[PDB]
Amino acid sequence: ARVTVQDAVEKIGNRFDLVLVAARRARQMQVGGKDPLVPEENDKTTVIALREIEEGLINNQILDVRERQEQQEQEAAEL
Amino acid sequence: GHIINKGEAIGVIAAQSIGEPGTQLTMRSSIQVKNKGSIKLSNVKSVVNSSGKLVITSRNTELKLIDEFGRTKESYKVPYGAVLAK
Amino acid sequence: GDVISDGPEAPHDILRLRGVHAVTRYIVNEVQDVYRLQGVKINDKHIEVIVRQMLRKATIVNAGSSDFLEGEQVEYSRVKIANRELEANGKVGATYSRDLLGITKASLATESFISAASFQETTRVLTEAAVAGKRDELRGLKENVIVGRLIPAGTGYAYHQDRMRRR
Amino acid sequence: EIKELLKLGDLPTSGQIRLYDGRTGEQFERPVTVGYMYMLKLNHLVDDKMHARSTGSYSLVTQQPLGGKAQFGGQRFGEMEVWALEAYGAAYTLQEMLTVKSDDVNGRTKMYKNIVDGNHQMEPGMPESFNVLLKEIRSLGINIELED
Amino acid sequence: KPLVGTGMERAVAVDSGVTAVAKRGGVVQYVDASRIVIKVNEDEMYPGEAGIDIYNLTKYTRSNQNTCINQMPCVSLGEPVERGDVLADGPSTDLGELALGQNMRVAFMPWNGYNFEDSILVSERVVQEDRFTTIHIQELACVSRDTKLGPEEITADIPNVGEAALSKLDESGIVYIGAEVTGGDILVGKVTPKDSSLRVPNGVSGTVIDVQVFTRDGVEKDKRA
Amino acid sequence: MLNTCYRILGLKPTVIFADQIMYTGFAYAARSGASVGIDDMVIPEKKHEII
Amino acid sequence: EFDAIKIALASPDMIRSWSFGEVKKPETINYRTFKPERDGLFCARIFGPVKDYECLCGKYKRLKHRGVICEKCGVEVTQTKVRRER
Amino acid sequence: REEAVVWDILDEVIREHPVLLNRAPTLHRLGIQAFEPVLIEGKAIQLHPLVCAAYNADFDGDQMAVHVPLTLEAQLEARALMMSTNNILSPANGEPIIVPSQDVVLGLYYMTRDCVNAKGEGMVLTGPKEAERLYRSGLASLHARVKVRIT
Amino acid sequence: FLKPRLVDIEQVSSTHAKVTLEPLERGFGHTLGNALRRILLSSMPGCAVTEVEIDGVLHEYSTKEGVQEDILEILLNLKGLAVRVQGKDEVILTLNKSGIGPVTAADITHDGDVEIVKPQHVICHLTDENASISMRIKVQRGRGYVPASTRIRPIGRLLVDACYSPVERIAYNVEAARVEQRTDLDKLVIEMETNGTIDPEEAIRRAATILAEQLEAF
Amino acid sequence: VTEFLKPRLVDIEQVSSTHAKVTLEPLERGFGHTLGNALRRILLSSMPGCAVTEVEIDGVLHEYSTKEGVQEDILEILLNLKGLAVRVQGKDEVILTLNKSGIGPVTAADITHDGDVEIVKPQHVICHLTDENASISMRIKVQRGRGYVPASTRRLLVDACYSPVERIAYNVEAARVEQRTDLDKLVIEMETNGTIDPEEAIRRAATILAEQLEAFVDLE
RNA sequence: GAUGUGUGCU
Ligand SMILES: [Mg+2]
Ligand SMILES: [Zn+2]
Repeated sequence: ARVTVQDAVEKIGNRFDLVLVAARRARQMQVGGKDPLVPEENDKTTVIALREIEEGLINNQILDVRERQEQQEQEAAEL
Repeated sequence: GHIINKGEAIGVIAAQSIGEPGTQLTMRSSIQVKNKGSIKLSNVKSVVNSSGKLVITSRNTELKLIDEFGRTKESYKVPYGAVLAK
Repeated sequence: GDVISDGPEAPHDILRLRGVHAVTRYIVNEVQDVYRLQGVKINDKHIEVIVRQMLRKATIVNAGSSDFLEGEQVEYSRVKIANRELEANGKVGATYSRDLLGITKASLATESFISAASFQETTRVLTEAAVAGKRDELRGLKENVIVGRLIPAGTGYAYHQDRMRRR
Repeated sequence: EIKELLKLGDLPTSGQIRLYDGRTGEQFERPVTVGYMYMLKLNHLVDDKMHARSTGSYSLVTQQPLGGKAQFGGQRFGEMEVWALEAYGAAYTLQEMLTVKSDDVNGRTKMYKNIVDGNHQMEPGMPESFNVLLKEIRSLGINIELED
Repeated sequence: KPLVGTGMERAVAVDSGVTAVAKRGGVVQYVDASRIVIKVNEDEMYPGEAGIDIYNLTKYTRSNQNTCINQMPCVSLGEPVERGDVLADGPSTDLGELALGQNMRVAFMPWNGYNFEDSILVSERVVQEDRFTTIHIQELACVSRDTKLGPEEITADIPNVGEAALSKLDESGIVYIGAEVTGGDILVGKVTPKDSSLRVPNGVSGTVIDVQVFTRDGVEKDKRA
Repeated sequence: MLNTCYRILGLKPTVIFADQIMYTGFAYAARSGASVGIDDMVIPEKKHEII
Repeated sequence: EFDAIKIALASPDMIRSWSFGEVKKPETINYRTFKPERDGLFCARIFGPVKDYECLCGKYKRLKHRGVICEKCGVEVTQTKVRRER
Repeated sequence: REEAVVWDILDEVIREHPVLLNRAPTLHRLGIQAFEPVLIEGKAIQLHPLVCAAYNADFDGDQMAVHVPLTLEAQLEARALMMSTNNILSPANGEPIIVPSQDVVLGLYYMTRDCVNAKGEGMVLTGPKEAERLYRSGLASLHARVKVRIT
Repeated sequence: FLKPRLVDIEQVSSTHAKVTLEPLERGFGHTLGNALRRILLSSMPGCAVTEVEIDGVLHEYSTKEGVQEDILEILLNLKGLAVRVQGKDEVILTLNKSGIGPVTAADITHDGDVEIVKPQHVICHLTDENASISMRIKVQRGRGYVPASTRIRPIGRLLVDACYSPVERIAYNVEAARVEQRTDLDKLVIEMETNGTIDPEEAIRRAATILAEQLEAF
Repeated sequence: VTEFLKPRLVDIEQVSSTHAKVTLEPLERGFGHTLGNALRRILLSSMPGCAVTEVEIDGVLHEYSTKEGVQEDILEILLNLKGLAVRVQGKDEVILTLNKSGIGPVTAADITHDGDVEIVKPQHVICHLTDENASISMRIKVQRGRGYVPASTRRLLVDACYSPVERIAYNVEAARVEQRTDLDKLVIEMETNGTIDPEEAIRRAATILAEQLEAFVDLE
């Protein structure tokens, strides 16, 4: 459940980068196979992503680090 | 309630704000000092008259009523050739 | 700047005699008088913004070590950056006299012939743009809407900055 | 005379009676004005004004949705609503309002397929009404073109 | 009628013409839902061809705004009328007296914010009593033009349709007068030599009350026509 | 009151407080029957004399 | 895909460069079997095919011929959307 | 054919998907705000009372226009930028724009007001809850003058 | 606590009556009175005309040579018919009538398991010496208001909006009772006004049955 | 036509005990308010219990006075006693005493037991003292009654609040069965004074309401 | 589809 995005804006302090970060994360959960980092309560992908940004455990740096790590992992498994 | 976020259209939220109240606007002596305090004359150019009081000889003169603290509380415009009471 | 007659001043005399802060103070206090009379609250940031956009051109007084004409009405930002790179060297810059144009002449006289052409007087703008062989860099909010890409204002700001730093 | 006529009935001359709440059964703690007003039913019906559209037919020369309710047409995101989306900063809502659900014919069907494929992502192009403008300017004696 | 009028209703609703007003006084001789017959007082009959005068009321017919203009008699059998007094009421008049709406019992009070700005909170008895129910007729058209590859006829032979579609059309192809149709149903069957049948627009219900065919000359007829 | 809730307690308490104000003003405005009649526009006893 | 828009006058050679043909007869669709004329303000030869992936004379009807200019009327079998670009 | 299953499927494609609600002259930017939909029986777009001020919308017959943000960034913009919750100050001045008006204030005024006599004008209550328990029972007048014990 | 009991049913008219419940503890007059008022106004079981078949009539926007009323006005007068079918919950009355004069409800050839409670109820006026209506009025039992445009075939059957509800007005009053040595005991006078097709005592007993059956959740 | 949507308690969501919040759905159309308001009117003002009816303090004989060394005023000690939620066994009325002295708070755990008379809140504060010589003592007569009985109607008198429900407030909202357009959904939010649990006082109120509808129920 | 006219609504 989500009504106000004030906490998520305090975490990613721009509200215009909040949109882009949460959109990246939600398209991960939706198109990609990645699963939520927080127990979904029958929320859509956007609200799950916003709720993750609020609980602290995702932002632009975290997303980029995960992406680079998993790219390197896939390349290593490629042999 | 914070400083403006880098990268956001202020030229549009400025014109919208100056133009939304457009539908609310229409389309179609002596100096009575009011409160307690001192008096200051901005750009004084005056001379004492034979009546004992002062007459001002500069059009840009302003009469400021200052509160006892030191802040300006009133401001009037005094014409050319106006006799003061104090 | 002191009065040699009486009457209401035109905010070009205020501009060129009493300065730029004098004319912003004038325009702000006047339009705010008009609003405040009807009990409308509008912060002054907005009127200072529109005033800033009314002071964009600048006539040249003397060229100096620069390459502008004498009475050419160049934009103020071009003058500012050119002189700031000349004083970075040893040369001597150019002296300018701020202009002040209404919101209808400061829009037709901007640097993109697509903004202007989509605002007003389309034929009068496409003619001068055609003979001057002009060139539009696609940089405001209206040209990116006309064309159809992201405006460079909100999230399009991040996008456009990435795209610009890619060149 | 109105009060005399109320007395000729047996109603309170103040025109106000004491109403009870229908669903909690207690008084409105004031006498309220009850009477008989002659009401009219203006013919601005609502089932003559409710309209919705996801996809329909699109115009011919400028490939935009058609207008009005008879033609299964779409609302006009006017010129003044663009400024309200620019003000908010919503640069993606605006792009999809003037590209995907509107002119750009090649990236307008890719969006239909993406949407009924589980994907929500736009491959936007150039509004086919800008090319109409380029052709109508280039059909004056004016060479207008795109650089690189 | 309005309980609180102005007295200018019996003029506005008589001088506008919707109502069927007596021409010569007399006694009502026969009153039907769709005609009145006045036997004129002999004090007002001409020397020759004394007779009576007949008023054919305008039954359910369509106004420009797609509403029902429909006269109904306000007199009864065997009852005297004098000159210039209404015999039949028009649309939105009551006993020859303008009546645009209904008299409903209002209470001026806030009610849980359902009449917040200018809104109105109507009871359910106002819609049970069917008192603001209005009637609205609408004509749909279907023209048979002689295109290329040969003209287009109105036959019922429609390809690529279920039988539920052709169930309401008669043999001639046009719908049955009285068929409760809904959105999408076939009203007229028209064929394109390669199908441009006339169908009910989306979401508009109805009951077909009048089918109406025109034909130029040399085109023989159809039994329906 | 709303403008001071916003500045002391932030945005979420104010968005929850605005709906509460709404429901509880609606309830107690309906519950009062605060109508309007003709005997409420009371003409002064001194209007005839002044005029 | 593109980063600027340049406007200028148009030289007669450039106007010939844009054009895909020449228009010499002031006659639109022939008010008959509705096919564009030879060299009128509509023309299948100059501007493009009227029906998608079909010549005008009726010698080709499929995509497999895409790109071949017909011989009877010179209407290169191609999309019909090129009548809004040529 | 609107089977009974293209509902809650629909009540789920609607769950947390905002829709924009625009009113005809969009004079300022508060004239487009994104609300979360609640499916209602009818043909009228029910519109919360506290946003009417911003919209400049009475209910004497004016119409609104719903738009649907399709893509994913458009939903996060309609939620993080345009959501009618995020707009409780006006961009034209630091003044509020969610201001209760005209019935929420006649109610809050009739309630919070005193009459110099009432059903119970002396009694010393023991908290707000007892005040409600007394008003609802008809033992005290909403305008009484009591001594409450509040924390 | 004490308990209320139906001590008096003063049937003042054929339609409206007054039941009385006493004794009622303090503060219960209003509880029971308003629960019963809302349940009577909302959920009582009635019968209503639902489909009509007039002989030579195809749609309701037409007229019949001989009758003084459109078929729409006939449909409204039927929609206001008060009938009390007794055993079934769907019956078909058959009205046959010919000759000048009104057509009251008495001209319905009704069965044993049907009771027309208001026989003076006009339906339509025949104004010709040889004009005759023959209609088949289909009455059935239900609840609440169920319009013709919400239910669920030939081009004869006309549909009327059915208002299956016998009570028209319910009022209730609470006033102190005379118990030999006790005060603060109330008495509830439920002054109801049906249309005739239900019994006051049975109305109150159905209301209380519905209320208690809803309370049976706990 | 006699079958109604019979509801069932969807959930009994309980905030800190004695603050439960029941929701029952899908209740028939318009039954939200009949049921909610019947239960509210019963729970609020017609429901049995014990409460401190009156009290006499040794060294004061008038509501507007002050016993020396006691922090509160007698006008506030009477308030602190009004909230004393107490359960009494088969006796109809009993008397308790509050002999105590010493600097500190006087809490309900300082009353003489009296056997079966049980105090639900031993942490309830009654008065504060300020001297090692300050000694307070009072005889509180607690009594059984129905509902709420003020003192203006009736040796300092205390407004006797006999019933347990501190605050009941239902709120009906819209809910839908598979297709039926708009039904009700009763949402009751009850607090009690600890002497009874909410999900039990709701059942006691429903029992009270049902027993009234037994002389004229159809037994169907 | 374009244009015009008219009405109406904000
Ligand atoms: Mg309006
Ligand atoms: Zn060919």
